[PDB]
Amino acid sequence: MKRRRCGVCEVCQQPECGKCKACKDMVKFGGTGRSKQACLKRRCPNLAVKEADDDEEADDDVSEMPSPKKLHQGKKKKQNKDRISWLGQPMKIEENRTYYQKVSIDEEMLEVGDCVSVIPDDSSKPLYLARVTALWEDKNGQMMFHAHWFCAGTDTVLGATSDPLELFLVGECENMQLSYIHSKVKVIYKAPSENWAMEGGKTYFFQLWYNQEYARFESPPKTQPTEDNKHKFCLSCIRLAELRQKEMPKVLEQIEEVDGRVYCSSITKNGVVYRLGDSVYLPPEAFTFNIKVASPVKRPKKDPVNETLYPEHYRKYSDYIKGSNLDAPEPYRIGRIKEIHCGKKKGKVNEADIKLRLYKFYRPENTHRSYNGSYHTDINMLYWSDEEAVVNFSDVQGRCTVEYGEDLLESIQDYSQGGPDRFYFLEAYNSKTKNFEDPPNHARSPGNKGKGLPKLRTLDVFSGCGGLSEGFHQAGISETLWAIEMWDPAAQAFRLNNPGTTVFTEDCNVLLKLVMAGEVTNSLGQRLPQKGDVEMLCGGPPCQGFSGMNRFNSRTYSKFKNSLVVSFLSYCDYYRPRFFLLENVRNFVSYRRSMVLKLTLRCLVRMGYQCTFGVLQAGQYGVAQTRRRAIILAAAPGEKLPLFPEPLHVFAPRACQLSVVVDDKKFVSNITRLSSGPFRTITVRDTMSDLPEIQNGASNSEIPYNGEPLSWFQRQLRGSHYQPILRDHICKDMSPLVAARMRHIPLFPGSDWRDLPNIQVRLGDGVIAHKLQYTFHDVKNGYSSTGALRGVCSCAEGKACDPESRQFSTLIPWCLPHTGNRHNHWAGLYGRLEWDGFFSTTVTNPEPMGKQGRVLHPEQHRVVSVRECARSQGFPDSYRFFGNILDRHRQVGNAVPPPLAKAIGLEIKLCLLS
DNA sequence: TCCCGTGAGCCTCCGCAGG
DNA sequence: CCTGCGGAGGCTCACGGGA
Ligand SMILES: Nc1ncnc2c1ncn2[C@@H]1O[C@H](CSCC[C@H](N)C(=O)O)[C@@H](O)[C@H]1O
Ligand SMILES: [Zn+2]
Ligand SMILES: [Zn+2]
Ligand SMILES: [Zn+2]
Ligand SMILES: [Zn+2]
Repeated sequence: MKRRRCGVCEVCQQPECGKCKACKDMVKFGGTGRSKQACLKRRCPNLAVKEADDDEEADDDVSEMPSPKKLHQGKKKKQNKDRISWLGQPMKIEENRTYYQKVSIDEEMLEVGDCVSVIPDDSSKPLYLARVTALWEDKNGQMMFHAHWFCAGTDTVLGATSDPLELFLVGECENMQLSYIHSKVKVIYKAPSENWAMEGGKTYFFQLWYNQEYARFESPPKTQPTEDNKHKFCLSCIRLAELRQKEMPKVLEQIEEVDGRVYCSSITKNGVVYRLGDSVYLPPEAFTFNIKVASPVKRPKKDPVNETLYPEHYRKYSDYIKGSNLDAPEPYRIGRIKEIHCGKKKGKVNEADIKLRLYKFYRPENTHRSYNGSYHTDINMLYWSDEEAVVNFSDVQGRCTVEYGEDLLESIQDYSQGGPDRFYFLEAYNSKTKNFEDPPNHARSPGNKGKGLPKLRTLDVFSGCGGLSEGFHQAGISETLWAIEMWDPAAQAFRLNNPGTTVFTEDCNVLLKLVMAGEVTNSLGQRLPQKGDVEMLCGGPPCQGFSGMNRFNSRTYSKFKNSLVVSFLSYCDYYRPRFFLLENVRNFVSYRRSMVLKLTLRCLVRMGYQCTFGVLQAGQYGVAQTRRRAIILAAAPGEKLPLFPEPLHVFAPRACQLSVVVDDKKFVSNITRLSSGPFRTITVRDTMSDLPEIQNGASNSEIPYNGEPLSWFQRQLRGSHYQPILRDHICKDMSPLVAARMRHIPLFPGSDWRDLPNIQVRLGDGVIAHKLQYTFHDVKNGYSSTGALRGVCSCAEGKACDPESRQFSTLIPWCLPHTGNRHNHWAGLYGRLEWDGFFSTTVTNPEPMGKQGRVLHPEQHRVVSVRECARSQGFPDSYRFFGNILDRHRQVGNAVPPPLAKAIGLEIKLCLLS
């Protein structure tokens, strides 16, 4: 695969001279041009594959309504039927109605189980189609039936790409006078073959069930008739029934009655069961803290920045600071349920009025110590208080576990790592004496005195260095036996981290065409994967080939049929894994007006897979980086389609638009934690504060950790086993000019190129970087506060660009103010990360002047080291990379953050323990 | 009436041949 | 060294609807 040049670096930007043997031989310079080489001074050191594409926040507010019910639009054209007679004897007689099985309508016979068409109010709409689930005459002498609605492909995400003859069962059903029926249409159920896995290479039919709100296609439910519903069995009804019984609060144990308030010991809601002494997740507003908090003082008056020293500082119009947790919500409040008591209504217990007497729990950042006092603490560690509060059981977000430190029968770390939602506390807090005594005898569970599953054979395609696999492995559901990675450094790094797996360094296409042609091994004698071998197929196909937003055309769609994603599906089609995971950039879901997404789903469903899609933000799963990825899940017919993970960390609301619009329809994932979460957001401080200080160019690929972990995050990434060596703490050697610039960016949050001094600097190069000169008037931007010009080209005056107007070796890059107006003032370029913020999407090659160019260390005068990047993703420091400093950066930036891959991994685990 | 996004087609120069 | 060539990725400009 052929590499190329970056557009950003100081090398590239330098224009052509005409002094070279090549510059002299160029066609434009009159040369024959047989040379075909660039300027000698324009050989970009950063030369590497820019076979990548950043993703913009293209989605709007999505301030729009959830999808209304499909067939639930009422308005159904009633027909006129002359004669409607029952047939045979009644199946069953109830108190209020009488059920039959057969009915004849205008000489036409129908039966329960038959499928009928119906006519919609609107003429445009395609006929409704449904299954008759019961027949009966009512008290009012009316002859009725119950319809279980189908749903046409075109009504789903699939849209027009659906097979016209395909319908999908849906959770919608209503009652109707038989006379609404138009015709009876035949509908076949295309169930999966006995040998489904092995088949790689004019009637209405259905195979799957469609959840509109979540865009999930799943295998028809297995629920079975009871004694009471045999004569009238409808899946849509039961589904809804079981939903409600789960959704609504009930109660399981009552202790006593008192003062018109029954006291309870055990209540349930939404599938979770709460008992006295259990702990609970609540919203931030559920209760305040009885701790005197002094409202901070209004910031001092800042002396107007010198416009002549900081010309381009005006361009910093008040703007949302990129990588700022000033928007971060607070995490769930936590408390221990002390008492439960419900009200009463109609002489009965009123389950809609359950309240909780709770012991407030302090998060370390909740004490007076504030954040500055919780930097080094376990994110799951709590401080007990005796401060109480009463809460409505309707506000409870979930159960969690909070255990006394010492009380635990294992290691604290063992405990935390043991399962989800596990907190612990060691001391207790006194909001009054602001002291830290230890837990009262009633917080503990009275005890003895003293003080302390088969794995899926996975085939990972476009594996890269194996971020994804790493996360899966962590979840313990996979054993990667084969990996395909066309790029040789990535492939090696993968081998380095997985001695058990066979990495094929080839184009997935030929590798596939090999095993299809009945080949057993590639030219290197590596055993090829055979049907039955692969249980899970995960991959990250690049879509750079056709990453377009406009509509498909003739030969643009051809570029697709030959894409890598289509190869991925040919793998899925051939191997027929139990599971299938495609991960991509967030934009995967809207490329080509979402034909990419629609077409892949269409493919999966064609094969007969259960499948869904969603967008996830990595920050929410334990990483100090903005990273939204699209995700497709698929599951063999016999399986359970997994769900999406539930956010673990609170994260900036702007970085979290997870909803997606396809054909003006709004889809979301099962994700419930919209804003808050169990844990605090991970910061740049949390990420890389323990790292030694390094200079620009630091190439030492082995240095010691001069210090211990200073973060929960770090203790997780460095493990507990003694390891004194710090690998890959190395950053790119930036031009002396660029190094000077980085030195002159302030340290405060919000710093970037716009904060640069317009001064003259003697570099450690001998060359001198000059002042930039403003010799044109900028009609849009006006004047300095002192009437100084702000334009650097004839184009700032509306006139045509003068090429001689360009300026070189200047501290403020001439090109920036030159285009800043039409590009948002390049917010972020030469920008520094901030200790309390987060990485903008980790990049494959750190350029202060690339598009995603906020990449300077918070304090040190340099770009971020390879480790700092590996750290902004989820890589354990143990994880090994391979190649020159550039190769490594690219591998890190390309990879799925293990924390995210793990989160998904665990969701899949739940489908094997089914 | 324009504006935004092209994407077919010309422009560039990377990786490697072979003298 | 050098000479030079394929071929693929980039950048351009005329052209199409989306409203
Ligand atoms: N034609 C091809 N065949 C095999 N691999 C390819 C390929 N084209 C690109 N790739 C590789 O596919 C990878 C996609 S980035 C995905 C990385 C991976 N999911 C992780 O978590 O680490 C890149 O590393 C790229 O080198
Ligand atoms: Zn460059
Ligand atoms: Zn030159
Ligand atoms: Zn029903
Ligand atoms: Zn200009």
